Amino acid sequence: GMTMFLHVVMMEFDDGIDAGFFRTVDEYVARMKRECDGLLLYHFGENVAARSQGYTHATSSAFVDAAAHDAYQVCPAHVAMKAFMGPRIKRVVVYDGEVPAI
Amino acid sequence: GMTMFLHVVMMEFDDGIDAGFFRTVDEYVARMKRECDGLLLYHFGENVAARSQGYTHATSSAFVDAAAHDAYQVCPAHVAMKAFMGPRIKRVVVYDGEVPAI
Ligand SMILES: [Cl-]
Repeated sequence: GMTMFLHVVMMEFDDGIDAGFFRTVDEYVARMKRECDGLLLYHFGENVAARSQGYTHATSSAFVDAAAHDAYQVCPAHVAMKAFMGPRIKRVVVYDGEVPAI
Repeated sequence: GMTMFLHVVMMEFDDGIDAGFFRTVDEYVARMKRECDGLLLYHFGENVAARSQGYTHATSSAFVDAAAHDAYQVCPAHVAMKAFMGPRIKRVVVYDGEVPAI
């Protein structure tokens, strides 16, 4: 298709998180492309920008379209990840939008 | 390559921006896409996320690798783009990261 839907979730976590937290997140990340439809990209990692503003990590994702991102809401890997990460997240900021493919 | 460098700049603009501001943005961006190398994606658009935190627009971009993003930072047409937009930007936050290629 000529476009895709980008969804980027920037996050600042509690200071208590450990390597274990990230190990479990990565396990949810792994389930995601297996389990959700229309997912082109799905990654969780460290923010290396200078002007990160305290947001140290992000989930970055691209879907074939906004409807695939809508369905991702009940993707069980995602419902589960959200429930897992939620209590440890201090702040988030999100960018969603349609962008050219590639 | 297996990975690409993602670069997302979220922005809120000043209340007093002029009527054709976004068209001028698009002009600088177009000139920049003509002149600067190693871009896999570059889009300036509206942020449609509910959790936008008031960051109404973003630039989203992907480069072949970190070196290509490094060359873009110093691309004269990119520098010009920043000189125009900077004074109209009220708030900015940035995500950079290496992510799986699409
Ligand atoms: Cl203006």
